[PDB]
Amino acid sequence: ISKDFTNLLNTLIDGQIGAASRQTEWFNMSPDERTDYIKQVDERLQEMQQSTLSVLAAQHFQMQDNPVSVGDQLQTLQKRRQQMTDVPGTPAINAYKQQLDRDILLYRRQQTAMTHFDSTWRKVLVMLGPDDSKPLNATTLRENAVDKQAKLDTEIKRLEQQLTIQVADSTFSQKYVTLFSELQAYKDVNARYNALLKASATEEAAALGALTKVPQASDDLPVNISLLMMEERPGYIRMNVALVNASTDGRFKDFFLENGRLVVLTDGVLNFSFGTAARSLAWQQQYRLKSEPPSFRSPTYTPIRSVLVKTEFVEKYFANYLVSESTLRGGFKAQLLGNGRKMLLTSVDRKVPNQIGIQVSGQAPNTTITREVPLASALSDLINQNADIASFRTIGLEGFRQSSYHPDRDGLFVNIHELERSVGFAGRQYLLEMPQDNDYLSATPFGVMSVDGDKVSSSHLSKAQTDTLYQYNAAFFEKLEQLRSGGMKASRLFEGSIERTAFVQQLVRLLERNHITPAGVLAPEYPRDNMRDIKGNNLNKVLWEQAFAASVWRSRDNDPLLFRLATRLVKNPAVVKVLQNGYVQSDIAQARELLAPLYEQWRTRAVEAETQRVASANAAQHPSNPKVHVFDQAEVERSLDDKLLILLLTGPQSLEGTDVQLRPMVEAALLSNEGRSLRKQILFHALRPVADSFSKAAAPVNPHAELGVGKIMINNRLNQPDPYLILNTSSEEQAYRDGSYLIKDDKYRSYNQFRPDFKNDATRYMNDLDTPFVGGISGTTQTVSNVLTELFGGALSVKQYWQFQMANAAFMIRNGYHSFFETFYVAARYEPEGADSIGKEMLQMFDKYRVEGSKKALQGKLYDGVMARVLPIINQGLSAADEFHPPRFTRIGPRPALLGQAVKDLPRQGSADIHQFVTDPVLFAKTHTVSAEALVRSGRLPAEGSAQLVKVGSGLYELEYTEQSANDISSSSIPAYFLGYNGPNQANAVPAYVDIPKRTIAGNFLFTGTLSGGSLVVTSLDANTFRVYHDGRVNSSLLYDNVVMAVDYKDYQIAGTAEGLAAAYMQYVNHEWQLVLQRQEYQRDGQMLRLRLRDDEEPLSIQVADSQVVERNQAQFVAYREQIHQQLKKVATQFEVSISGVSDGVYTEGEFSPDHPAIAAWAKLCAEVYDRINADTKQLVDKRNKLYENRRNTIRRDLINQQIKQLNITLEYYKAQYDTVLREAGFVEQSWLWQQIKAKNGSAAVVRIDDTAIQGGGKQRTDSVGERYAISEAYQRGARGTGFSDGLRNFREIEIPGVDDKMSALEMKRLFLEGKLTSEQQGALSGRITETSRAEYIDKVLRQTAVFSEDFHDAGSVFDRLVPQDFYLSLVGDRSGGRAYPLVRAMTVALASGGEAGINSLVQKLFFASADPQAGSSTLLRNSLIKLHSNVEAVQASTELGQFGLSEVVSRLAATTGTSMFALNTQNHSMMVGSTVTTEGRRYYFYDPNVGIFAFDNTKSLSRAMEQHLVGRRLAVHYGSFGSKSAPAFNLIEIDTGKMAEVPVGNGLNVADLTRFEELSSVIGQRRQVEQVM
Repeated sequence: ISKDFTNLLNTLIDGQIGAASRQTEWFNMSPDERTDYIKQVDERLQEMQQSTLSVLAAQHFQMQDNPVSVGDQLQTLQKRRQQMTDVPGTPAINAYKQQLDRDILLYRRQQTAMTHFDSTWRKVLVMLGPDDSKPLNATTLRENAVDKQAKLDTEIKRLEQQLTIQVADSTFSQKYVTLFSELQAYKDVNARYNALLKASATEEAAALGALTKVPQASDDLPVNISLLMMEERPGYIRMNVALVNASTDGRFKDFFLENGRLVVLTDGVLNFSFGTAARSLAWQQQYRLKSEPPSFRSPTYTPIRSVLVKTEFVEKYFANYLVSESTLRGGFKAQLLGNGRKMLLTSVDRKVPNQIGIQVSGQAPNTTITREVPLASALSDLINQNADIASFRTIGLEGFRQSSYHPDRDGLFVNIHELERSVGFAGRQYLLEMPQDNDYLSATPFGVMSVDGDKVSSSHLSKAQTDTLYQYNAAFFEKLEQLRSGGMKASRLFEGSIERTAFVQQLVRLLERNHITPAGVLAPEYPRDNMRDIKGNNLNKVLWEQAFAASVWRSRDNDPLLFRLATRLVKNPAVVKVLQNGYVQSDIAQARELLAPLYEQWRTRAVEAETQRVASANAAQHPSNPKVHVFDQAEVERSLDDKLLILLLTGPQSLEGTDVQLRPMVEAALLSNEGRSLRKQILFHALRPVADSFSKAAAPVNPHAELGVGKIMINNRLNQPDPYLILNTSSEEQAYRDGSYLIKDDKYRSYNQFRPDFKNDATRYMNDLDTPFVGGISGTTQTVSNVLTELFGGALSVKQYWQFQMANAAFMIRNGYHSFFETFYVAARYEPEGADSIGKEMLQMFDKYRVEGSKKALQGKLYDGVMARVLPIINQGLSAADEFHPPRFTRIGPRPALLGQAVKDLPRQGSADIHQFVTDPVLFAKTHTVSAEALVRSGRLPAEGSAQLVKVGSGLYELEYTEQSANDISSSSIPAYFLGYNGPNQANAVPAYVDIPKRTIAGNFLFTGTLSGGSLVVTSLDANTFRVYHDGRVNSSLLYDNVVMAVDYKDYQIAGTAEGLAAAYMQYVNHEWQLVLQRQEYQRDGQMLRLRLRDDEEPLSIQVADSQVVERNQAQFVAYREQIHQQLKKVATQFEVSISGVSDGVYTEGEFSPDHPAIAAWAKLCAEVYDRINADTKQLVDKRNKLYENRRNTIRRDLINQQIKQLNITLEYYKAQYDTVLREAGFVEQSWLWQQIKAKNGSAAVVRIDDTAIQGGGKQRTDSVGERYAISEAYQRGARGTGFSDGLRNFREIEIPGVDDKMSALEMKRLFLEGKLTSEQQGALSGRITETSRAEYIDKVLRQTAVFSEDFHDAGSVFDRLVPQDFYLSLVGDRSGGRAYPLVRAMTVALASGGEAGINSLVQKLFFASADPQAGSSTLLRNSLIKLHSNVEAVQASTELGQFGLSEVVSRLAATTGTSMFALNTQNHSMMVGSTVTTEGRRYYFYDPNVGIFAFDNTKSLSRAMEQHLVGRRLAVHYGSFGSKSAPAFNLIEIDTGKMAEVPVGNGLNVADLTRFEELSSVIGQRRQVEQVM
């Protein structure tokens, strides 16, 4: 809370960053992350105070010998409290008191219950016994039976009744405990009495014993009283059941709420448990009680499902099980449920009482044979009867979803959240400081951490050490507690104080000692390449290396080599040495589980050997010793593990004898994924001792000059074991005993023993490359790779070598033994000499990148540099469908691959609410937002198809077109008629239309793409059919004739704005079509966007067919045009522009045009009044750029950042106030022009039936075939009768004249744009085009994105950003080639207006929009790059210069002055090229949308790069450039960034607006927040 504490944290943060070397756990944060970090700092400091210093207080106190006794627990605790009621208040003290108090309450309750139980037992024995005239004996008890059994029953009934009434009591109470104890005593004594009556003469004495044996020793409780102590509220126990994982897909056992009922996901679960631990293991050891065995806590670690359940149910079946005392139980008990079902109870733990394996089973419902089967539904219903429906909960569920989100990764931890989720967790143990040694050291409350190069240990604290540690740490924490509240005034840590500096010097080492550092706790969603992991390695490189290791590990590709290796290797005697390794014994333990039936059969053999041991010991002559007359556990266990090892190395073919009968089972096991992974993870461990056993000397075959010739500088480690990462992984509780201990060697210890030696040259080299570091250059990999020719017994092919060597590198990364680099370096040093060897290059490439990394962030360039050289050697034999490809490195975290195995088989499902929508479409449309986006990003929708909804959010559904039949109603789909989307260009003469029956039978709905600046017009074509037109012009309803229904822009326009958005569709209802309009908007909702129904007006409105609609609109349009001319006259007067002579020129002649003389006065007036504000705002635009240039380059972001916000607010006022006016003036002018053209020349001049009568704004515009095709496949103009869909569905059977499979994609695109073929032929040719196109894009570009990065690098580039291969503007058609033409037009605005920061922001936007393809922003972006394919405003921003050879283009750039940009718009594709010259010299840029954007300092370098790229690798021929193969010719188009920036892309966004440093939800927020608010 205190500002002073916040300033202190900011001070040490900034200072600790400034002190950083490379490789540090601090890094610079976002100014939002800053706050999340500080929040977690404060929270975890409070956790320390309550949960470790408090327990230390409980040992500085209690040092004096109070009365202590294991029996007088209550009294011991009571006096420990009265010892300390005098102690001053302090959070560690308060937490200690409160813990001791709650334990006092529990022990008091238990002691009360046990007392009243015993008194009741004695009372009932007196009641059942004879009068004092006789001794208590079985005879008199038998004589009493007929009366006093009924008396016992009567009392039991009375007690049960009274207790059931008392269960209405709101909390545990003396009466409740009393009655419960009485009931248990009566029940148990009744049972024992009846057993005595049933006891035989031989049992009678034992049953009388069991009656006289009162549990008065109190050595264990009555079971039901233990359950009483487990009750969470009187009459209820908390049940829980623990998941393997949250089972969203059914892979795991689960128990979850579904429709208010609780539901077990599977028919029985081994993982139930009851109750909850009374205290943490820390307190458990502080009381020095027995801790609960770890087999309760070990088996799972993910969120847990729990509810309160009625104690009677628990005590009926499960008290038979739940006793902690060793009552005889087998593996199982089967319990008859009253419905005739079984419940099976399973001894899933042989020691712990309160965790249970449970199964319900019974006669299979509705079956021909009475087989009993398990029944999850029966268990669910029985629980729902016995459960409370209230206070079901899942423990930690939000914590999981806010830190892991899902089962995150197949590799080691990266931050403490992933550590704490991992299987190694048990409980968060903070360490604290023991500073009274000469230098500071780390201690637990129980012990100080002894550390050694080999070993880490604790010596338990003697009293003087506890007094030191407590008094010091408490003195520090008291200061911290003061600073949060009394501030600097209280704490006296004034800015000049030496005490302040000492204090900070202590806090910083506290925050390092515990990994509360930023790299420890932030765990972001998408990792900026700045961020660093818990060891200070670069975060993104670690994530990528983990995803690489996983992908290599999962492929089935290398297995024929590795298992050949294993089959040979197993014959060496040294392999036995592998088994006594400590780490191998982690995982062969899992093999004992996987092969359990065989392993059991083996052990049943092995236990025979004991009999031969004892026999041999007796056969020895006159044995003076039981020489081996013993069961040697270690002998059998060794022999068994050795057998399991051999059966894992050599295949199941090794099975022999009777076990061949089980061999089909073993074969089925070992080929599982879990089988293969274990079967090789034991192999690589087995490899090391064998390699060592040859002792062949080191002899690398490739020399390297930079790092010492002839040797390697292996290992390169400093041993500096981290104590926190050790103790926060499960050591044995022997550490917790308050006794000195040596900690286990878990596998992670290999991850935690080592730290880089900054003095060594190899470290200096690696720190120049800035690889991750883990344990240095792998001398192990040297020792292995030196002898491969002897392990395999012959030379490897470079293919076989690189296969083995990549699998080994994956094994090393997977187990956390080394980095990628730490292995591949020695591989490249050891790669065999040979015609295809590649290590020489790889070394030179490392050196080349070293001399860079000392200066620049390599951002993964190294990994691509390696994979470019390895992959074509690995994949050398394979088909393109079967090649291996690793995940691809990116600025965002590593994304999945796009080729080969990773895709092979590795649509949205839709929701049945479609039937509700069908049932009441009006109510549905009133209550849910129906969006249409997928009806925009599909072109060429059929005339007839299946329509379905998909749910996306709360009341939010999307339509999709689909091919699935409605006769699978599970498709959630119905017959409907679609209408294609028409384009946004106001020059369009050819609207989209389709014809549908009056009195339809075939289908009852019609859908269209989202309306944004267009009209839906319904007209009556004849007696029986409507023609429905989607026209892309505003106000189009005025232009057609015989209009019977229409929705124009004005009907859904937000008044006083350019903004509008609406879904429109048609429905056949009450025997007539109804035009249904659902007005929408985009709205901001917590740094995201969503659609919603518009709430400021009726979201739905409806027209039946009408006649007067034309007149009704026309009057409105005339008035509105007059009114907007008033608006513009006003504003122009406000800026002093002369309106004289501005009026409509009488339309005399000619086609539609912008800047036609008739409107020229209005257009000029707009253009000028716009200039009067555009020049004005530019003065702030420059200032804003100056600001962003200082924001990127300074520490104190939040100082100046708000100024950005205020300048934005200022500008957006001007936009909101005047852009709307100018836009509306343009629209009303284009509309009046088109109306004049109709009025003079008739509708046939203003609507055309098809586009084949080629004409436009000029007689030809020489648009590339690529562009004119993409336009022809992202808008519908003309109808699409079924023939086109039939051709598309049959396109592999159909044949087309003058086409063959070896035509280029270009020559097909051309012939398709000839339009001469039938619709069935055009459908087939379209399909053939898309198939050929993506086959070529795969073969030419995705498979070679690696080498281009390196060509641009060593041609000399000075900045680069790869762009996502994956971002597509349409899921259908040619995905590859359609995005190029809009993207270059956006990018050139970005670059001209914001330089390298613009390019960064835009590529970030593309990345997010490809990672989350269905988030609101990624939809809006896709819907806003479309509408740049043919927007005539973009043609206003163009000038098609001639063809040029590349050299001339370069010379032209050299000739340019000031910023200038050019597209190349090659015949089938569009690179971009251009220059900026403002400062930092002249930088020349090049951009290929299939690869990335690159920059250069000099035109010589630029041409040297661009030639290599376009001709050196022949891509100019794949892009179909003009003229000769050598010296290709390109068009070029001198884009005017002054005008291109301002083209409308719908929803009121200028392209600049999508092209900006903020997120779209920011800009839209600012608009709503300054327009509608204020």
